[PDB]
Amino acid sequence: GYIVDMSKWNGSPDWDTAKGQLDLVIARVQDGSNYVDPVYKDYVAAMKARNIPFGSYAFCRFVSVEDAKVEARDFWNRGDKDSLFWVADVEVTTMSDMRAGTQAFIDELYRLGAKKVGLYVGHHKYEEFGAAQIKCDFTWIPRYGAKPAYPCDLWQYDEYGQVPGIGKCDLNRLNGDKSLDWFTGKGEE
Repeated sequence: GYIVDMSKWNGSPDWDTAKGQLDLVIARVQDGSNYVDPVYKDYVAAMKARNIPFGSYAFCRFVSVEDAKVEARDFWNRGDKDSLFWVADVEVTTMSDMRAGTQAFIDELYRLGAKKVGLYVGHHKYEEFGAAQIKCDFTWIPRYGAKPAYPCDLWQYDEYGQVPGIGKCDLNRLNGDKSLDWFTGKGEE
């Protein structure tokens, strides 16, 4: 199976086919407060029916600490409560003190009831945004063709993956000290 992040850019998957291909999906809820991803709810319905494990992500656009809290509350309310975890996707310097904004976003998710929150940080932004200082459950970093130079529990390694039932797809692999069971809650022995 693959660990795939998905959004409206993935169109209309053949979920019965994608089922046998998927370990875990992370689907996009929003890009900032004012763009709601229009396929998210449909994707979640399809994955629940098929018992495809999923978490949720939001692309962050916050310009201050208090604005980060609003954006996080939008993410939580628009996202499905059966999400296995919730990811802040921080790639653009939308306010100077990105560590403060990011931590406020994360903290609002926890206050709202989120149990597991992750940080996806853009390439080259790990040190810029003070990711080492962020308090959250896991980190996720892209680097194509090569292992990231920074620690991460999830590594996005290909933006041009091809997965049966989905087509062109962002592919991820575990890369840290968390197992797949840590994410899905499954267990086998």
